[PDB]
Amino acid sequence: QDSLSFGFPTFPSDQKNLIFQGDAQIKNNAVQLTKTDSNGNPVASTVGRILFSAQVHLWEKSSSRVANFQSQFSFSLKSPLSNGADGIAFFIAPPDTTIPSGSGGGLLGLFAPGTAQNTSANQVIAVEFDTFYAQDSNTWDPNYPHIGIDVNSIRSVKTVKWDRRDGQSLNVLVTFNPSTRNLDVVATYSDGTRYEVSYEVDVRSVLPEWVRVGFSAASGEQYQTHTLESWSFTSTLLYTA
Amino acid sequence: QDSLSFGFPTFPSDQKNLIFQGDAQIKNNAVQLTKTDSNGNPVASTVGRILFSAQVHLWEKSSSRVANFQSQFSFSLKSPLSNGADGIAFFIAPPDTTIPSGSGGGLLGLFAPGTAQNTSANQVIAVEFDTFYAQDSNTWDPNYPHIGIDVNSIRSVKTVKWDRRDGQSLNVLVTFNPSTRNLDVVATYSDGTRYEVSYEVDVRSVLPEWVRVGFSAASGEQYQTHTLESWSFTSTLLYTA
Ligand SMILES: OC[C@H]1O[C@H](O[C@H]2[C@H](O)[C@H](O)CO[C@]2(O)CO)[C@H](O)[C@@H](O)[C@@H]1O
Ligand SMILES: OC[C@H]1O[C@](O)(CO)[C@@H](O[C@H]2O[C@H](CO)[C@@H](O)[C@H](O)[C@H]2O)[C@@H]1O
Ligand SMILES: [Ca+2]
Ligand SMILES: [Ca+2]
Ligand SMILES: [Mn+2]
Ligand SMILES: [Mn+2]
Repeated sequence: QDSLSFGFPTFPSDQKNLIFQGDAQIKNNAVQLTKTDSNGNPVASTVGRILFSAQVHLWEKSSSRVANFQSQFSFSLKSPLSNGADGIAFFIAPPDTTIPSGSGGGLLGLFAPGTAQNTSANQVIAVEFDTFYAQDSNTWDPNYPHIGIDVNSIRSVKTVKWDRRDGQSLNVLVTFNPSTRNLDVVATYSDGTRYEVSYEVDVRSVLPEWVRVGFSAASGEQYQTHTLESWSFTSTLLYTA
Repeated sequence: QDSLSFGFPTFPSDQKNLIFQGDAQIKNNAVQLTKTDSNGNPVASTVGRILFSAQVHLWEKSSSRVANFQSQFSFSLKSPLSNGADGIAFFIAPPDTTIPSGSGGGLLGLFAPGTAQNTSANQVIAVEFDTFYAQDSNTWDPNYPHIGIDVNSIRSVKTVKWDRRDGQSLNVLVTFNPSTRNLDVVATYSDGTRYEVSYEVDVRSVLPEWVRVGFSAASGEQYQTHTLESWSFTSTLLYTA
């Protein structure tokens, strides 16, 4: 299809079009990307991801068209600790993507350790909400919580300082304009606190024509819940300037 | 997802979200539901169907909601014979639906001979564009080409006279309104000739919560091509009393 859209105001338990990988599962009409115990508390060493089953036509070589897409979603992070880790990410990748070996912790379940910072060895665009930055294990991170745009590398090509708020839902809008090639990210807490970051990227030279979109989260030795509460996505192929 | 939408202005051969069954396949940016030879001429004894891979959430028992959906599509039929057969149909059935054994010809690849008219043995709603009505074989049809609403049976619960026009595209709009439970069909030719038929049906007593949507067509001894040219679909769960 030239255009595709779907909306999940909430996440009832009987899903049919979601691919669950790792420890992701539905609980209380929301997706718990990372594992939790009996009483609902976050645990260490856990990775989880979800992907919508239908493939998205990001760009078409023959018509020379590129998709204009928009992803809106909201998540909350909760942890008994004040050092919640490691973060959640919205990503776009080849249709057959799977959790790479040893991609837990700071790799957010998106990259393999050996190639985490090798751009020519990956095919993924992700918007990360990173809450852990210890310079010993996450040597690639700026020294503070942040929102980052990741293009084939765990080391963001662009970031903005971010504030983690326990149990507070963050509303996020991600838009890609094929006409300007700008990937814009706008995140806001209910009180109006706003965060913005954008980067120019030619999705055609990064990803195949058909892809899958989803979310990933992980927790290494430090933990927190990564709760996806709602998600809408729309994509339309367009002839650009 | 509560809402799902997709549009195929055309059908490039590079498809990922379509489920092809029988002889259905892409040729010339269009879906040829029934088999055609090297020259593109229709052949006898062929059945074919396509289904969008993503399941549509038609209704939700818990929330007491029922989907509002619209399907807009266009097709053309062509045959050197004076009695091209057998017809094309847009249908809605359970997710695991497959072509029934012996469902060729007049059964449109939708029903098995043994229960083609047993409304308790089937789960399918279809809008058929039936061009073959020979009273000796298709005993269940009115004696003329017609558009029919099929609810669990090849014997339409409602039919209206229709004109078959070789090589001319018919634009069809099929909508369902959960508040009135009206399934409306409006079809037009490029010259303004209009056909419309409506029927009240509670989809919850006929189909399961999750379904797949698609098209089916078949040719028995008589034949014609059944070319699906474009298709857009959308559905949203809504509250009903
Ligand atoms: O495709 C038309 C029609 O073809 C078959 O019906 C034939 C009978 O099998 C018999 O040979 C007498 O002639 C027909 O009625 C017409 O050719 C299929 O059996 C039908 O299902 C189909 O509608
Ligand atoms: O003593 C090293 C030990 O402590 C960290 O640097 C911080 O807890 C550890 O790194 C692990 O845990 C991090 C937080 O969850 C995660 O980001 C790392 O990926 C993971 O290796 C290191 O194990
Ligand atoms: Ca980190
Ligand atoms: Ca017939
Ligand atoms: Mn980071
Ligand atoms: Mn009929």
